[PDB]
Amino acid sequence: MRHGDISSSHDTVGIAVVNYKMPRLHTKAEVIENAKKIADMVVGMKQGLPGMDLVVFPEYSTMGIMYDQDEMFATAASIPGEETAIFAEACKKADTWGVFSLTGEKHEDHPNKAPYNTLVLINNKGEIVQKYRKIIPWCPILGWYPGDTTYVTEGPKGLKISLIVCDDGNYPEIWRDCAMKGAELIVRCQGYMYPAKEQQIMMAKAMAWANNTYVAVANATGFDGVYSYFGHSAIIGFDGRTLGECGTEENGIQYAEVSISQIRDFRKNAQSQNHLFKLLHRGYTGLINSGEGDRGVAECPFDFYRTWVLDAEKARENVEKITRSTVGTAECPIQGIPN
Amino acid sequence: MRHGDISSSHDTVGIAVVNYKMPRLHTKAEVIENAKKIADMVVGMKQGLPGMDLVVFPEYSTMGIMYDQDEMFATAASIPGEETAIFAEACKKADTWGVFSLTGEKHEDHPNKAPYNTLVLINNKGEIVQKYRKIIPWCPILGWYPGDTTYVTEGPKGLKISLIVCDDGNYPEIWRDCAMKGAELIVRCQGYMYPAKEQQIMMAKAMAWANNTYVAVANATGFDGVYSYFGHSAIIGFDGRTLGECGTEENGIQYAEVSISQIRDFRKNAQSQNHLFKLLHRGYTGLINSGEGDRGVAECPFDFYRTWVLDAEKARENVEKITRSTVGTAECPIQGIPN
Amino acid sequence: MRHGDISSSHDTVGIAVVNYKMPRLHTKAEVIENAKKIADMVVGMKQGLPGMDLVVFPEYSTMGIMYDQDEMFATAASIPGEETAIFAEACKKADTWGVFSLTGEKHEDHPNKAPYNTLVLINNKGEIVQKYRKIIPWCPILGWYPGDTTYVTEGPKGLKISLIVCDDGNYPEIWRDCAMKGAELIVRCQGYMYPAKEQQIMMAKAMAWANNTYVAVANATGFDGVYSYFGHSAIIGFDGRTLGECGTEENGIQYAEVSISQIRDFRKNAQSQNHLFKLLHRGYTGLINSGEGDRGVAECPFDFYRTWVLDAEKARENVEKITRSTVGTAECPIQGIPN
Amino acid sequence: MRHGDISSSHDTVGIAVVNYKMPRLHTKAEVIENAKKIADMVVGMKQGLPGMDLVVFPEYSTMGIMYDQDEMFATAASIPGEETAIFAEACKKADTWGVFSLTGEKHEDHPNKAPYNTLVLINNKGEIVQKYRKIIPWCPILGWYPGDTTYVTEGPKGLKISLIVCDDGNYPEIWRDCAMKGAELIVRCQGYMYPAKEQQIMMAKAMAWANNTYVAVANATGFDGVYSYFGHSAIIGFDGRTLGECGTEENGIQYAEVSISQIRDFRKNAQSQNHLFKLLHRGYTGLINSGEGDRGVAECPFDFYRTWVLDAEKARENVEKITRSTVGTAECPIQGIPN
Amino acid sequence: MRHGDISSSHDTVGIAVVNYKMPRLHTKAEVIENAKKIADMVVGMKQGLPGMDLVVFPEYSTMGIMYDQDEMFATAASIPGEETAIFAEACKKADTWGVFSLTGEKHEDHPNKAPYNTLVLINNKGEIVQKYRKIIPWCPILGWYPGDTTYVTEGPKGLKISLIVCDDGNYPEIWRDCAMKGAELIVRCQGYMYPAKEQQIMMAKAMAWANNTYVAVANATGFDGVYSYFGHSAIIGFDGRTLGECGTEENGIQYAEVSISQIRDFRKNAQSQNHLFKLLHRGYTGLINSGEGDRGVAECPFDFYRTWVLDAEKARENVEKITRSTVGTAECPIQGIPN
Amino acid sequence: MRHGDISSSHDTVGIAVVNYKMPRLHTKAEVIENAKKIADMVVGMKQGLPGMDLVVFPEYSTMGIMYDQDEMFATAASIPGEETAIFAEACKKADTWGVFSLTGEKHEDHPNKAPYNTLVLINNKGEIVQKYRKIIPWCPILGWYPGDTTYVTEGPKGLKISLIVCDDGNYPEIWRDCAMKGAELIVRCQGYMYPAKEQQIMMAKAMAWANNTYVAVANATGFDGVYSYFGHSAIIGFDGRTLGECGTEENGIQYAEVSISQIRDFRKNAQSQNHLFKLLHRGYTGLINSGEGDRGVAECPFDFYRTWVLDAEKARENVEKITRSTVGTAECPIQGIPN
Ligand SMILES: [Cl-]
Ligand SMILES: [Cl-]
Ligand SMILES: [Cl-]
Ligand SMILES: [Cl-]
Ligand SMILES: [Cl-]
Ligand SMILES: [Cl-]
Repeated sequence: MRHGDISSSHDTVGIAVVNYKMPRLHTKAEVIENAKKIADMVVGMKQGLPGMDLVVFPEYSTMGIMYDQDEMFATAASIPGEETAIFAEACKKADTWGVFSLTGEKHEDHPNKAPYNTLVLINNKGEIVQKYRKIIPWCPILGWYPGDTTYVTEGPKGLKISLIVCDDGNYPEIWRDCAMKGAELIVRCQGYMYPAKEQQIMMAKAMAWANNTYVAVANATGFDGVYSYFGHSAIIGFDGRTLGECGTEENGIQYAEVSISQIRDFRKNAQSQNHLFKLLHRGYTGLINSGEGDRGVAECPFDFYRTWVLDAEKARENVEKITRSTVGTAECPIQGIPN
Repeated sequence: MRHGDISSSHDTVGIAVVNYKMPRLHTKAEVIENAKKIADMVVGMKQGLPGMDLVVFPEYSTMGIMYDQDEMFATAASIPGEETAIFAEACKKADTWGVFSLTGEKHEDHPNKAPYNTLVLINNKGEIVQKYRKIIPWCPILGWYPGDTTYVTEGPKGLKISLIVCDDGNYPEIWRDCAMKGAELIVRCQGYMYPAKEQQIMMAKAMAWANNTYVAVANATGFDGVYSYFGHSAIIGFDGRTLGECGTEENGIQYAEVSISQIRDFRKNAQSQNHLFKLLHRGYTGLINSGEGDRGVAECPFDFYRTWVLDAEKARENVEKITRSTVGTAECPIQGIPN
Repeated sequence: MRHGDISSSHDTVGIAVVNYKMPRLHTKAEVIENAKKIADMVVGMKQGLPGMDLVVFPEYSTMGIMYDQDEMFATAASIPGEETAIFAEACKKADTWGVFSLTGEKHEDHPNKAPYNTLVLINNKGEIVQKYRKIIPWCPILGWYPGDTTYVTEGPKGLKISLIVCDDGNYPEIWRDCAMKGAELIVRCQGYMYPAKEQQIMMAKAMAWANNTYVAVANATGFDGVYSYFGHSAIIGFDGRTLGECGTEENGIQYAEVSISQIRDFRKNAQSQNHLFKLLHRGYTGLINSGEGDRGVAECPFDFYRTWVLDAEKARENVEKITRSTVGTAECPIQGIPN
Repeated sequence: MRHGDISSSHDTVGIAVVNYKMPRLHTKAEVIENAKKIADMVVGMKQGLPGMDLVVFPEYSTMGIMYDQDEMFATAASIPGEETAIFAEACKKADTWGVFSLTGEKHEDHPNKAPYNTLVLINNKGEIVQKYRKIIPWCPILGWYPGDTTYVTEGPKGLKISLIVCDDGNYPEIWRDCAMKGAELIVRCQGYMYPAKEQQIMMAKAMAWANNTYVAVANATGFDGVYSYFGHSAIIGFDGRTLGECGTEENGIQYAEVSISQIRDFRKNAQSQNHLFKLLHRGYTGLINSGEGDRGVAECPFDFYRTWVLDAEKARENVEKITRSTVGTAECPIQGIPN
Repeated sequence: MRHGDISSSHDTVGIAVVNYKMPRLHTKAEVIENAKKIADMVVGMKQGLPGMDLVVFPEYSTMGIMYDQDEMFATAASIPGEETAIFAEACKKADTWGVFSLTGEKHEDHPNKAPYNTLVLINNKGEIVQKYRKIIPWCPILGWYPGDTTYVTEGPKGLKISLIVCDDGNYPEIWRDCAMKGAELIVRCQGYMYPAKEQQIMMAKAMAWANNTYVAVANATGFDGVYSYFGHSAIIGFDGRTLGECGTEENGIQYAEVSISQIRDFRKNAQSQNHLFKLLHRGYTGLINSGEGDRGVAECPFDFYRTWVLDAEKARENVEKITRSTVGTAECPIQGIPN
Repeated sequence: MRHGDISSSHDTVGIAVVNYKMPRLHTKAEVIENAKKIADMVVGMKQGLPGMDLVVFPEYSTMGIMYDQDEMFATAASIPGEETAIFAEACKKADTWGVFSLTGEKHEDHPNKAPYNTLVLINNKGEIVQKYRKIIPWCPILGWYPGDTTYVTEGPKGLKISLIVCDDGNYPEIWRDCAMKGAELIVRCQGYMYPAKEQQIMMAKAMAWANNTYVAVANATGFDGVYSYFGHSAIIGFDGRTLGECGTEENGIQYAEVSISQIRDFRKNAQSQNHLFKLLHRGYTGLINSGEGDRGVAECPFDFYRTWVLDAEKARENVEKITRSTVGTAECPIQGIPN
């Protein structure tokens, strides 16, 4: 967990995040060509950053956003596929792992159902070792099919990695779920448009802190005809302190080294702010001192989570009373979203 | 949700938070005397802040921290009790609601079990309308008995309020639980010692954002013989933007007006960042466009929460593999905490 | 007054400001083509921002700055004219109001006198409902003819709007004049070049505060051969708090919702910082308590304003004693500016 | 205009501002005693700050706020008087000028009318050379009689000084009036209570910028039984850049040197941001280039100021339509303020 | 190098810095009593911070500043002495090392020569293991005798420590000298008065960065009759990033853990920003590629340092041409300083 | 030392720094063409900035970085040469001095040895008046030959100027050396790639402060195939306060006026923070008061500098014990760098 150098050591994983300029594309050939610009960018960056072990690109960075449904279906990728092969070759040539975005990934029932929004982790041998499909799409505007699972994978030098996408990160539950599965780095790939700039920068830091985990964020830049993307790609320590952060600049890069031993030492030895530990041993000093065992309490005291797990439909109904009953609102109508 | 004025309107609740100087006390009489200084402070503040409807004091602000176990047991309060009556009279005289700290509140099995760490909400008639016992004590150092329940209560002008204490706030689950029960303001009362200053200031904003809720934080100041407390009491909008924030100054005050209609309008009409709504309707545009109903998906996709609710002991065991097996660590031993 | 979402409600006006890349143009045809890129940008933005009711572009965003006098005269627009018609069609198609820049607008005595520097407000039916000519040109460098009047117009959902241009905003008098005419949003369109970046960002916030008014600022970006423009387009609450702010990025966008009811409630019910009210009822508590009526004092106690209104030439003479007597200075001479 | 050193030169005036802890006093004797603590503080500060030429104390720093009307009348000062003599002796002994607060200053019709809220500038010979009575009292809460005039006085080393008080500074008109009378330093003495902290810090900088003038602010600290005061005393350059700023600390001090030659050079030679000059020569390049003289335009184009000067009652009536008709509001009633 | 927790591990040294309130003292007995308040504070802090291995107090924190020469001579300490014994006992009882200030330390020719300004490092057995006398006193105002040597000592867990005092830190040479002697933590103890607040906070970070070293700063707070002290005690990583920082609050505390292995790994493996290494191997890639050996260049290319070492009097003469010839200046005269 | 205006006076030097977009070039013709774009940019900027006396471009701004050794050798410049003549003509036409980058400058033994990395200062007559070759190349990645000398030259209006390059600035020694030779402005030209953004911005301010000197920094922007450059070109006062700073934007410009008389007044009259003076008169008040002369002490008390000057090889050996023995590290190997 240290920032400023271009090197990395046997204890540290050199992570680069890219403020990749959002493409405005329409055909399969254009996608392939942009895939190759990414590949070239990986190989070039490696020459300047000899310590780079992991390079991260934004959500949508391969296809752009395919606003047109037909173009969406026509460019949807197979995984593995030609785009992933282009990326795999760059990771091999540059001896780095990478995180890349396929939007869309063909549904099992393509073209009858919406594609997924997917990330892949590719290792330095070129193999796909995690495939993550976005669990919470950025509705209403965006129409991908929801995924249903998080993953943790052994990454470079053994660092445990989970991937999440953009809007997923707004929900503390997903970062918790990944850290509780043992993630040591959560990578959040986004195509995060203005308005919500200061709140997203803050949310990555607050989630790093709350879950005692390293966080890397790669966010898109530029204007694509519809949205403008605010950059601020960043790498954050497990103590919630920023390592380095880009500004809004197109094809900005940040680079930091995260220590494997530091996060393991901390998760073993921290006490007051060992949040993963504390959550499942509540009140331990109190119970010891009251003669009731030395484990604290583990039981979940939060009715919302008890209800959500037992009766998802009742949790939904409860939220609808606080918010609204239909996915759309007549005060700000959107075509194909009912109100 | 607006800051700068000392007034309040029929739509807005005037909230004051107090950077109360941490007391260093030892006897019941000293506690009573300090209770009366708080009462006087409420009545004085009301003369300068005619819009104040809710005043908030820090965790420990009535007793200080009773580091000595015997003094702890000897000063533990009854609720209702003499301290609460002193506070109630101030709220009546000043025509304000208030939030006050009793640390400890006698256990049902006093003095055989550790006291609770408790907050009360008192209305402007002087009645106790919520009593909250801290669910996650700041172990290892602090030895209160854990509570087990959150609450939502109708507050001034109908604003829905939940109370949480200090270390509770480090855990996104509790803010979620309160907002999902319908809280519109979460009040976090703390005696938050250095070191973790910048991370706690940030966590309140990030939780306001993530849960679309107003947040008020009152934190202690000064040095009490053991800890120094960093202040930065604050009131935050439901959009994650700070309304006003104190510095580290002793007996600093901040004051802001929060709109009842604004938060209700937003929870009804917001779309992209209606996080309470979205969490329980995932992928709605995707499913509509794939011919699968117009509700999105509600089911909980996060294994950690499924496990925690079904098998708390397995969740505990899983965390212990990532962290450590005993509540204490031999690398930083603490008396009465095993390792 | 809330930030983060892409929606708007019946109470809120969705405002988008654009960090539009400064064009470098020379002919009428080039102007028309760039007018059409703006039009396309409006229509695209609306697809991503369903709540947008008002879109704002920078000063000079249609023509760029015409540094060459002949090109200036040759591209000067008629209002209404072909450029305004292009904009009007976009506002209709996207169902939004907009603010656009014509620099220059032909003088009544074109081409014998310098053109105006003008803004138009176009409604969602495509009609021009306010035309504002810049009252204080950015002399010495820029050579437009000065306008002489501010305006207030009913805007989207009834929000009252006034327009001002760049250098105008450096003068607190103009923001006051607009707010005192009843403006609820002042829109400041600028092509604000480096150096003065931090002072202009601050001045918009301080004027929002001082005049209890919403402010939107759209500022240009990029380098145009002469100047570099620093962006930081922003939307600010009437309490002086930023809603959202761009960085320096080309074609950045910010978006925020401003509440109609919130600003009306405040102007009716605020007391200590009701600055519009207070300025014309000075010392009201003092006079009441001294037996002298319950209105305070309204009379203007400031000699400068009394003099400026009665004897503009004497005010000028007075300033020249404090500054200098000629428009130019021999220590930094500029061609055609005498010293 | 330079910060960091404790020295001053023949070109620079050494200014110290004091975050003076707000007193809580009740009798004339207590006032006298606190006057003497201020005097001692001046003399001590001079030993550490050999360059100090001007020392500034907050509004209310001599009496505190006399919330009780009888105590108000009983402690009201004569000017000159015993309190001023105590201050005068310190300025002589320390060879410094100073700015001190008398709240109240007996009305000409004492005790039949409310006292003024007054500042004095005392020179290094001990003579009172400016007496300023607050033009805009902080109504509703505070009940002083309004003054009606600003002043400019020759200060240390010839630096021209004007004094203003707290709430006055919220109104850009007063800073303009002072600068247009030739002020080179405006001193703002305040007892500025929370809430409005960030807006007041910003307003001093924005007024320094807008009026091309040095600004010094001394603000009170601590809690006085009613209000908490937020400090942040500061000295600001004429270019709007902070020289140095205190935090919220009790009896904090800041010290900076302001250059006499720098501000005179600037007011003579600045061009684009010579705001005092520009306001009264609008459109000069435009008129020259349109064949209409080389002076620009001086006439006041702002209807609000024309109306306020000609018909103060009509300006009042106009504001009341935008705000409210009575000084008080029934939604937040205050005793003795009608609604 | 991680912040937020109260623990420490076998790899990390728990450092606490104290914003100690500046005493205003006059006799030996008062000094002894304040020495005992420090001792009590160490022991109390240890109960809240079980990981604390090193506690740091500000310059002057034991005596205050003895402005009166006779009181200076009368309270000057012997080292070892009664004050050091009081501190030693606290370090033993709390099992911590500490850094304490003796101002003055009797000169070898006491009372015929000015005392030193001295820091001691005391280990957890109570032994004094480093004594540092300030090399660059804060002239003109302060009159201590200059020391002439820096030191590096093995500290807790083997972390190498050097001590420096206040004004010393303004000079990059001293931090370099300590790091080049092998220091891994430089501790800067200060009684750093306003004005220069933002520049000193920045200088500690910039020196941490430039010398690849951990830095801890303890600075005094409050007002002592002469000066006000601005706090902002801090602990900084070797990468220049702040771990934690106090505000201006009296008796504020910060606490952070610095890793022994992290700084050793970095000094061994960093490349682009291994500044200690690079300075003495300049141009290594260039020389290798030009066929001239693989060591780069070590020779000192800076004439100032060559001159200062060879001919200190010529270096002095050279500086006097750029600045002034006498220690005092007639434009700001100070008694006993000639001009 | 003042910011905001586009003018300059007989006392002030108008400095512009350029966030020049890093070129990606391969041949001599491409270099010449880009040289001409710089020339055009100088002439255009002058039309908008009539006060500009000095314009500064980043390191590498003429050639880009020539990553390929053959292209490096093929484009290496002669000085004077065709590129310098292109720049000289622009400085004449625009009546400005300028700072330009030649990377590489042919070695005396070209093409047998690596080129230098060089800056030139060109006056407003077009003459080269300083040529500086980088003393500390950014090894390992970059392979220029090291220079060995700093220079001070009379600049516009007599302001004394020294030039330094990028990585040089990480070493406080070089800024000291220049200021001690009499530099009043140090110009740092960089092609400073991410990661180290916040540390470099801070280092320029801290060096301005520590050496009582004006600083101008021009840094590159964009992505060049290998690195991304972070901009933040800036001009800083001698008191360490930023005048103006760019963001990350491509071809951003900042402009500020630095006063000749202000820095001379300060270096003559400052006392507590006259760091150039103090370093060579240590302990002056102490010695005077101890009867030992009125000059303080000049001798160098820092063993590292004594050793480095006397025995560079021993200084090297000493550093290698703290860091490592070879220029390369096997944990992060780089081709042609041994380990
Ligand atoms: Cl999505
Ligand atoms: Cl607790
Ligand atoms: Cl203009
Ligand atoms: Cl008042
Ligand atoms: Cl000293
Ligand atoms: Cl280099």
